[PDB]
Amino acid sequence: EMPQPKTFGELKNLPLLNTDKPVQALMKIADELGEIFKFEAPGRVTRYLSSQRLIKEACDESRFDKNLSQALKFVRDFAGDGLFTSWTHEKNWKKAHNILLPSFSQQAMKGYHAMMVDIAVQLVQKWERLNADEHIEVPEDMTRLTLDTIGLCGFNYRFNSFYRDQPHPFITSMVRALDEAMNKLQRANPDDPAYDENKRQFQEDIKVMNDLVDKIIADRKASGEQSDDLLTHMLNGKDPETGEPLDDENIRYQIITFLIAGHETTSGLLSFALYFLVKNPHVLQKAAEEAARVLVDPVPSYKQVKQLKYVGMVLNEALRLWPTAPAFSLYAKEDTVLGGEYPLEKGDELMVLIPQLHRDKTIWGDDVEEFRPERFENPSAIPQHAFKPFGNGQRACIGQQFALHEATLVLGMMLKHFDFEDHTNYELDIKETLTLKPEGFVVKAKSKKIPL
Amino acid sequence: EMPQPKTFGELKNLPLLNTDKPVQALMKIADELGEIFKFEAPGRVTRYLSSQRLIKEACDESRFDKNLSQALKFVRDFAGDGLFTSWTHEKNWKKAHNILLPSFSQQAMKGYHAMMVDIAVQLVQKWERLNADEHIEVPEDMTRLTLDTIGLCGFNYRFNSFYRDQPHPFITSMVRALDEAMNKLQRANPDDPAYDENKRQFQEDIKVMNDLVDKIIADRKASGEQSDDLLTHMLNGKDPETGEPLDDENIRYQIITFLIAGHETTSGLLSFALYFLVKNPHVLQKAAEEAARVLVDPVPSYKQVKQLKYVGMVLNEALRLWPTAPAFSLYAKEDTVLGGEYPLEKGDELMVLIPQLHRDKTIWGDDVEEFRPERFENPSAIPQHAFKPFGNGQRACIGQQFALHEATLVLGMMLKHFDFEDHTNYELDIKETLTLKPEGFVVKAKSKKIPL
Amino acid sequence: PQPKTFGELKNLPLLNTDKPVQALMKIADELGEIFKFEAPGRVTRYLSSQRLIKEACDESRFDKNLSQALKFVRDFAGDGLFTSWTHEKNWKKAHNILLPSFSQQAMKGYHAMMVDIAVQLVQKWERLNADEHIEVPEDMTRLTLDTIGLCGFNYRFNSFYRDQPHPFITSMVRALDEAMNKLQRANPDDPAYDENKRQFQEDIKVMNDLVDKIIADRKASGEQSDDLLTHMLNGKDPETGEPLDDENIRYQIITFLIAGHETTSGLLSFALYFLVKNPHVLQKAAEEAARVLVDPVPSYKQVKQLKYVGMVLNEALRLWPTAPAFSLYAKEDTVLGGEYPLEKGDELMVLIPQLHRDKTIWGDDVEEFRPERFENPSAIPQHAFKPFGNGQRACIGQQFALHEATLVLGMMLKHFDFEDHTNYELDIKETLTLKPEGFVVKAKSKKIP
Amino acid sequence: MPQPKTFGELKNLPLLNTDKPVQALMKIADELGEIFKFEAPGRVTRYLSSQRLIKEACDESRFDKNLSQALKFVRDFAGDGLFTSWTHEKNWKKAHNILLPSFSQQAMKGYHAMMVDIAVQLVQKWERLNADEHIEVPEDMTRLTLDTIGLCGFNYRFNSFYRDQPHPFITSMVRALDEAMNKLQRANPDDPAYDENKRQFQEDIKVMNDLVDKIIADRKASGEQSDDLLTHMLNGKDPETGEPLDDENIRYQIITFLIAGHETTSGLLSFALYFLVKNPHVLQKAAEEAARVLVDPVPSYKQVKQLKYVGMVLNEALRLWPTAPAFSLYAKEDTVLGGEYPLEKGDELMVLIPQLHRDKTIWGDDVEEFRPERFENPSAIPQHAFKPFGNGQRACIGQQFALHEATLVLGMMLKHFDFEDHTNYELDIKETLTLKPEGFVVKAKSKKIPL
Ligand code: MNH
Ligand code: MNH
Ligand code: MNH
Ligand code: MNH
Repeated sequence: EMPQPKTFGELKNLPLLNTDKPVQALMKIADELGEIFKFEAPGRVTRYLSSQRLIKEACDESRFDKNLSQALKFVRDFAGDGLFTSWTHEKNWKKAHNILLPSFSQQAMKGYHAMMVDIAVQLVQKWERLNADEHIEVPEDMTRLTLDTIGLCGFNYRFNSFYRDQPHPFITSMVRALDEAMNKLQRANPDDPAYDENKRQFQEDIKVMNDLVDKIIADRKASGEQSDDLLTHMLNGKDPETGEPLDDENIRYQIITFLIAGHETTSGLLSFALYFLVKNPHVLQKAAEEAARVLVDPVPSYKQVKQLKYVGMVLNEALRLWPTAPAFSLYAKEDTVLGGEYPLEKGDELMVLIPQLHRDKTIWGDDVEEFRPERFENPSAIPQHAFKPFGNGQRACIGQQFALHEATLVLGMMLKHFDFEDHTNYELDIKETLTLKPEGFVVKAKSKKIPL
Repeated sequence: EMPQPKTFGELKNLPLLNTDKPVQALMKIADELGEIFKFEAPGRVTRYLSSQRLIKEACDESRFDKNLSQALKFVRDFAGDGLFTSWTHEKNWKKAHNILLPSFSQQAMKGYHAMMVDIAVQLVQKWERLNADEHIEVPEDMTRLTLDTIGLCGFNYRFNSFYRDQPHPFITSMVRALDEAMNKLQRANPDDPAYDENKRQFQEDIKVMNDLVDKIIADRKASGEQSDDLLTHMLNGKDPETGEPLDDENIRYQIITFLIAGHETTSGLLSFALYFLVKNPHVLQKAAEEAARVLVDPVPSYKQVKQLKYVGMVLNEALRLWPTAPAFSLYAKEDTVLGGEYPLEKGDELMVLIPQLHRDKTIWGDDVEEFRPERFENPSAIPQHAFKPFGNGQRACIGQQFALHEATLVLGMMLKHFDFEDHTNYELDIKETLTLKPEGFVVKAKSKKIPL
Repeated sequence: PQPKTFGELKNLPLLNTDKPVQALMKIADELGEIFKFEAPGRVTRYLSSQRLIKEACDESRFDKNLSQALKFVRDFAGDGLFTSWTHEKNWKKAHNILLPSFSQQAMKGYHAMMVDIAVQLVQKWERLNADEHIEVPEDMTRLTLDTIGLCGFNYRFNSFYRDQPHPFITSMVRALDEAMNKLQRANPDDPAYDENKRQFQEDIKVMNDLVDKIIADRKASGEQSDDLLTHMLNGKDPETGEPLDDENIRYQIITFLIAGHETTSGLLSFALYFLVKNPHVLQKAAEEAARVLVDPVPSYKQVKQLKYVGMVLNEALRLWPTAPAFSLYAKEDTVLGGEYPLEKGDELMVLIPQLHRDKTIWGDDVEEFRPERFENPSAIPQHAFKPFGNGQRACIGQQFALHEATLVLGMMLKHFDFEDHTNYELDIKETLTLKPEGFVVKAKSKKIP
Repeated sequence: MPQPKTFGELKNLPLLNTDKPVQALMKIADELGEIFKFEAPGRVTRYLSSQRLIKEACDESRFDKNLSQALKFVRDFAGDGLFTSWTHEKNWKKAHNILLPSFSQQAMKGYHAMMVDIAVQLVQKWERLNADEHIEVPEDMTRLTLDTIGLCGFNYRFNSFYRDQPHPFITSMVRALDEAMNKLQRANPDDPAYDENKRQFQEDIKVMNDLVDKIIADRKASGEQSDDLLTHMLNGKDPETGEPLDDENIRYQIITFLIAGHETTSGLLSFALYFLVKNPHVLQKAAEEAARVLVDPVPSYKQVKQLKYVGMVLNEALRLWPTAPAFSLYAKEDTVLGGEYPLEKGDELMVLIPQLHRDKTIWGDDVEEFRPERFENPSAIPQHAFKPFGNGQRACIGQQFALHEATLVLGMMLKHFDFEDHTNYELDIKETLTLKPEGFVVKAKSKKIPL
């Protein structure tokens, strides 16, 4: 027995998620019913933890294990058995994990950084070419940056998203697919032909995505191959344990997975970091100073971008306030007892609200809402289990260091070359396409005319 | 004692079966473990056999009988009392064997061949009517051909599967059900919330298959009948021993088993044979000559298939390297010692790795991986029980001559009417749905301008 | 004479239905021979009476006018023969180039590829289960689209190998549906229509892309096929002395693809409907196909010899045309009908379906269908039967559409009987062209070659 | 006086009805001869095809610039800009004396640094292509040329490479030019057959004018310490009048320069590259010269001026296919032209540049072969023989502006790429008042040289 929102007859607790912002509404519900409230759609039942005292127990890997949320299962139609959408028990998870983790080591990050240059630059000089009347769309440009970055770094493919003014075809099809997956949780009945058009769209969109994967495999095969991208490790790499590589199906699924998960979250992070820095003009200066004093060169090396640090505080704080991956699901291997008086049968599903967890007064204090980059000056103070926006344990985000290195590079370059002034009095708008992203975020940045 | 693979505690070997390719994992395991290796899962034990000298004893009709594999047991729900899934100490198996065996014969093959041509003509016309730029998905189009062949010949129903862009609903549902069979074997815990979703799906898919069979009986019921056919021999066919016709409820099961087992195996065989013919030019040239000399008339005759010698040799060699039916299971009918080294209590289950059996270097020479049809120039020279791709004894594929007849006829016409080009130097990737088929195998086939 | 006016939006709200042309039919039966359909920013007059229509088509003072629908179609059809004025340079030029391709001898040239596609359709209907029923409009679009692809551009769409509609058809119906939806929109600058534009552009690219595919397929092949494409690429108009530039030819490929599949599929669908509804009428068509064509595959001469089916097709066009209307404008200022002055540039809309239902010229039983009514074509006065347009602007692919209809229909009727088990109630789906919706029939073969 | 076939009451206007008026007139010039008379309803024009007869046409004493019918239709949006201005117009002398000096070869050095930036974008877009992709040469050259002229002269960045489709200005301008050319081939414009064009046409002007609004607002708002064509216009007091230009004429000049200064130049680059790829030895010589002369990552002005053979190839491409298809003049009083042809006052005189180079009397025979060796020494070419940039004071003011970037950009390309004519392109030419090869595509594999 647990508090739960009102039950609508045979439809149960499902129809409360009937809005464009389902994840954002679950926070408002959690503040009411408490740290956990049971949620019950037809058949499926979940529980949403909002306080660390219980989330820490859910995160013990011997007790509980990552579960695919009702949304991630719908994602499986194009993501397949990739790292994000594969069960930990499917041999593909551990196989691909051990195969692809070497690509995110410290030594491979140095090789990726020079490729990150191309696209961070490729954003900076785009903004240097803009005239005084034009405002710049931060989410739309951050998505371009991040997608180009993951393409060129991990798959040696240039999306050239800055050379198109409207989103890349892959981006439109992907947002359609994620929007559809979020809308499928909605549908009391997805079986009715009333959504048949959606199905026709899904395959269609997937086509585009799949087609792009073809372009990434077709070129490298015929390409002059002198690079060790993530793609070479997918095609030619072998698993230490299995002893055998990935099958074609899972290779394509991993390519799709990394495109989506490598650009969406990171672009949302850059957009939120800006929103809070542009909203608070008094946080910029130090950071700016930092870049200017930390970057002796206009184009930096991995030692220089590793030497900059305060950007880490600024950026980490955006995820603490608004993580671009809002939640993850877990399940119970055995009939353990959670948080004291909570007992769970085998396979009971558990969701955790990363934003609401991070929005806990006991650990972070009463002033949770405040955007404070101060908190992260020390890594040691916060308990490990309280704050984690990249997942938990072995199922934590595999490309965390990649994401953060890219984000600091881009954000610090922005603050180094430009002066940002909020000229739109933006009201907060958080679009949910399986992920959290500021919607309509528009700012303009007067250049600092700093040469290369 | 008996070697065995790595057991993770309670679940023992069972967690190994999760991979997309279980049979290939077992082949890898057999390469290291040896002739035979034990394989114990919670609640089930089976010993996998890879050396021919053990296979010859396991195959003896007076030594070991057929046992239902763990996956075949789950297959029963749609297939059931059909011979492939029926027991040997089963009533319906004996009745159906005695009365459906006469439906396969020289006279029978003659009955089916004229109608086979039609479907093969649909295939040839589709590939002839493709534009120059287009390419052919061999396994997909082979399943397309095989369904229509078996349907039109043995059930007087045209699936019209060639007129469909996507796979037939029967194909989708059948593949998905086989998915659950395999994936629930590999499953540790039988009950869990999540599986219910799966469970739902598998009620759905099955129904489609059921629904489809309802047409064959209904269609023939309404339309004209009394034209010697498998479906006739099921409706009006009578048991010589008991003077009894088949149970209608059991006739439908027969239809399921035949539809399923008549395409997947033959289509996988055709795809594999075309693949191996593509990797070696000379082995094609010889067969392209054979098809021309043996088949002069535009439509192949019932005699002209038997006149083709090299086509059958190519098919048998391709079936040797990758037998489309990967394994069969057998239980001991009385207490025996296998090989004189391993004692087995009666009823113990042994699985047989057919592809690993064909790779035994002692019998097939020390170049087993080499694909040369010439091995089957004198098929009499092959040792006894060394080559059993279709099965063993009474329990082995009543329509194996139909398998060979359709596959030889089709492949003869394919090599006659077309020129095959490989644009990707395809990386061999084997997708397993309890049956082996190449995945991603695409070639182009230029026209040779031959009539009808 | 004018229908009801709503605000400054004039009578535009009256066309805000699924089937605008049907509403117009009601309105001229209500308001008489002619009526002015005023709209915000565009004014035209709909004409339904043979007495005025026959006068309207004389090219002395009349020239073809692009209707609003054709103006919107110009975004993808462009400068092609269908969406260009007679004054426009590419109409005269490319029409002189492509007109030799529609000669009866050239028609013989098309006959063979047409027979390939027709036998493909007859096959799909010969592989029919007893359970299966055919969707006539959906399969007929396949027949006509593959026919034009193969015969005019030597490109096999393989539409019959697709139970789902071809990507070209999906994108094209979205674009044409948008052309129809842009008429009823009160204001086009609304931001809520921005999405509608994207898919529209999306819909266009598909079409364009497929067009480009054809040009690639032709470039690398044995160059031995005489069709529309070889003519457009290399042909030269004697007076102009020049071939078509690269940008025009793409518009011509799009133009012909659309105009060859949609209107023709409509004709054969409606003709099958009418044959189904009247058993005797249909008996004669099957019987004439049997007597006149003995060969397994029709000969060109045998297609031309068929005349009952020609009556059936012309009479189906009479009751229901597939091109619903054509628009003309006054070359110079003139007066029509004696009671109406018309300044230069005032445009008229000749409504083909009501024109065919003029009681004076065709008798009172205009609603009643009978191919026997076309037993003497010269007996019928001039411009009584104008479903193909006026003068030079009349359909350049008249004989191609008629040859396909006659040939294919003869094959269908000779090969088996047709049975409307569904007793389908005629619902005409309007997408710039008149096409029935949901018309499904079962035809059990006569087992002949 | 030789005339082509008068089809009917419409004089011989149906002769230009084909979309390629210049190509048809060029065939007609081969057949009819050195001069032929072409008359439309209400106007008569003379098309000259011979250098000896054009020689008298060149003299300013008897002939001065007259706006052609096409240019007169262009004037609607172009206004009294330098291109569509009369010589006997108060704004021509003003804007000429004020803007003639801005194209100085010494003023070119200030342009160079911004002129290489847009070329950096071109080379980058090509370098950053994936192997499966190809370059639309004219479509990308138009982006380069538009950004080049806009940035160098008006300090405005169109960012044409950042838009996958052509710029809004480009589409509206192409429709305006196509419209002005279309109005040429009309017996009577009054009828409402293409009165619809009149809304569309006017619509286009808005866009262009509206875009020009932005170019006035970005210069005033932000600080503008930039010397350029627009800065010269903004202040720009004429010495003769003693008075600056008014904003009636300022916007007209901005529009005039944008259109006339990217269209023709992108056409030139495309033509020259097509010729280079069709002729491998000429290419190889020019590409190796580009390697020798350009030793810096960012080229230097002196290096662009040093390239003689790149300019020679550009001049040969211009000679064969001049981007400006024709220029027209008017006569002073009565004079005898050629000795066989007399003319009254104000008689129209339109020079057909492409056919001028085709006549044997100068370049000898083999006029159609692309041989960039005809410009070895500039002096041996007869003076008055080669006039692709106009005549006299009505010669192109941008001759200095066009060639520099043309030598620069082209040079840069030859330095960083190897070009392959995979399509084996069959030549097709489009003339929206300016000649450019339509649909010409190549693949460009990089030389991996840094910038
Ligand atoms: C912003 C940055 C960012 C955030 C907030 C982020 C958040 C997450 C969260 C939360 C999870 C756990 C999901 C779950 O249901 O348990 C997760 C898993 C994952 N993430 Mn990421 N992630 C990236 C950047 C981020 N990830 C980037 C960049 C990549 C690609 C290079 C990436 C690739 C993954 C993959 C792959 C997984 C799945 C890992 C696994 O299951 O083994 N990521
Ligand atoms: C390639 C072609 C092909 C292969 C490799 C093939 C493989 C097999 C194998 C192996 C067995 C025995 C399984 C076991 O556990 O002992 C078997 C039995 C069977 N097969 Mn088939 N089989 C076909 C073609 C093949 N079969 C075709 C074609 C049909 C139908 C027309 C068919 C119908 C059967 C039936 C029915 C059985 C059951 C025989 C029995 O149990 O009495 N088939
Ligand atoms: C049913 C068959 C059928 C009908 C009713 C039909 C109706 C018309 C009508 C009506 C017009 C012109 C009326 C106007 O003034 O705008 C017209 C013009 C045209 N049609 Mn067709 N048309 C076809 C079949 C038909 N067309 C077929 C088939 C093709 C292609 C092969 C085709 C290609 C055209 C073209 C092209 C034009 C424009 C030619 C021109 O006006 O110069 N077609
Ligand atoms: C190669 C490229 C190129 C060619 C072949 C070219 C050709 C011409 C020709 C011919 C004329 C004369 C037209 C006539 O009717 O008299 C002319 C006039 C002109 N052109 Mn430019 N021109 C440019 C590049 C060219 N122009 C560029 C670049 C600019 C702008 C920077 C430019 C700006 C003009 C202007 C302005 C005029 C009008 C000068 C005048 O008559 O006052 N130009």
